[PDB]
Formats: sequence, C-alpha cells, structure tokens
Amino acid sequence: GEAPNQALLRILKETEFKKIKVLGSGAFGTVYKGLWIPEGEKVKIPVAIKELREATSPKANKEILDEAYVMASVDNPHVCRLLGICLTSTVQLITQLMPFGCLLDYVREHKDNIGSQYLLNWCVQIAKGMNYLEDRRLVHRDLAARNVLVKTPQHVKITDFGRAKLLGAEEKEYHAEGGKVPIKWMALESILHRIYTHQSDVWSYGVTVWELMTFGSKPYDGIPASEISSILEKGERLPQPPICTIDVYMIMVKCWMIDADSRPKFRELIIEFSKMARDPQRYLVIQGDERMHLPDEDMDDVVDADEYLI
Amino acid sequence: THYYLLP
Repeated sequence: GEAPNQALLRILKETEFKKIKVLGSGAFGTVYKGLWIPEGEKVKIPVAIKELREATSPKANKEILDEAYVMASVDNPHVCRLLGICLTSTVQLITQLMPFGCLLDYVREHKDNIGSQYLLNWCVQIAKGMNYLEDRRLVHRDLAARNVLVKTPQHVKITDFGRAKLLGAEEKEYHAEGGKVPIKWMALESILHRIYTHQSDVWSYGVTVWELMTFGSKPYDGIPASEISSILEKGERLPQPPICTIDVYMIMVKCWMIDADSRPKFRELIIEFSKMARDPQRYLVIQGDERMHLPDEDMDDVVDADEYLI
Repeated sequence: THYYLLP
C-alpha cells in the first residue's frame, strides 16, 4: 500500500566533470572534489565525487548503489542530494559539495566562535531533515554528528545512508542481523533486539545534539562499548553539557527514554527548538555569545546543486 | 572506531 518511486537516477559521463582535488582516501576508495559540467548547459557545479578503488568485490559496488538508490529518492533542503552516478570501470557517486565538510569536525575547530543561534538553528534543520525522512517512511539508522555536513555555517544537511533502510506501508519496526554498529548513538531497543524504528532515530538525535552542545565531545568516552547496554539499563544517561539550560537538556533526556512512544517526534522537536531559536541566549549560555561570528578555485558560471533542477 | 560488532 505504497506509492511508486518515480525518482530519476541520472547517469553521468566521465568527460562531463573535472576532478580537481582529494578530500579523503580509503581502501574502499577515495573522495574527490571537482566541478560538474553538463555541457550544453553552460554551468559548473561544485560536487563531491566518491571514486571507487577498482579493487572491489561485486558486493561492495552494491552497498553504494543502494545508498545511491536512497539518495536519489529524497528531495529536502536539509537532506544531502545525489546528483548522479558514473559507471566507469568503477562506480563513483556524484553528490553536492559541502565545503565546510563534517559538522562534528566543524564544531571542534570553531569551538571558539560558535554561538547559540547557530547551535539551535542546526538542531532545527536536522529535525526538519529527519522529519522528511519519516514522511518518506525511512529510517537513517546512523544519525550522528559525523554524518551531518555543512554547506554553509547557516545550512547543514543529513547524509550517510549506507545503513538507511525503508519500511513498507504496514511496517513499524524491522530487524537486522549484524555488522559493525554505532553502539553509543543507538537506542536500547536496537542494541538488545536489533530493532530500529523512527523513535530509535530520535535517540540518535539527542546524542547528536549532545555532541553539538559539548562542542564535539565523545559520548561515553573511556567506557567500553560492551558496557553501554548494561549502563543504559541502569538508567544512566549522558551528562548535561555546561552551556545547556535545563529546558534544552530536558529535551535530550526525553529522546533517551526506554519507552519509544514516550520519546518526542521530529515534528515536535522542530517546534521546541524553533521556539528556542527565537531567543537563543535564554536557552544556551555561552561566553562571548554576544560577539560571535562565522564565515576560491574561474567561478563565473558556477551554480550550486540546490539551484540546479531538472 | 565507532562501529562495533557486539553479540
């Protein structure tokens, strides 16, 4: 009882974009920075290209394609968009370029210059992005600060849909078997029974917010991952970050209740944080908050992917 | 270092 996915998957030629730099590298493959020029259009689009390392199992190619499947069927201002894929002797994914990169990396290198207005704004945008995912009945299953990218300091997007699995019309929960998982971000439901729902994503939202509020601290640092299940069962949670009013921390704690029903909805999270974003100083106490402020390659035909539509 | 395989 669900609607046809009429999303368009676009196939891009090798000649159609220019690799200009290297961002990150791995055995799986490396990430390039470059410009995407669909010629005949007279436009250059800054993209992040993830070029496969041709030393790959068939199984590896697939995992990316399913993420590519997921990314192509989403259209939200706060969800990272897929531009297309290139079937070279190695399948590479072309996505919009996020110059400031990881939000987790961003808060850590700018701890000195991040104000309450920004922190609260991000919370709203992520809740907005996650809510879209709920409307499209999808579960991210890996919501973390490391998986939120920064287009501009005022605009962040959700990414990393490798573990993002969708539910059909009559589903509420569904199980997985194994593989390496982010224990510290996961609800108790998921650790004990491998059960992932939208409310399990609400948990990871609270952890993600806690990451931002602590300016990139590690949840349950020092504590081995083995003890997490046991500790949460004892009723222990993450400590209240110093800059947080009780109002903000109250909301985080709500994301961490054993009863998933008791947890807030993303639509509810948008409302509360939006309330707080109107009066940022009342809800986050940061030193020098009053004076904080935050911020190339031929760039005349440059358009950003968001302004480029099909 | 954030992804583990528990039982």
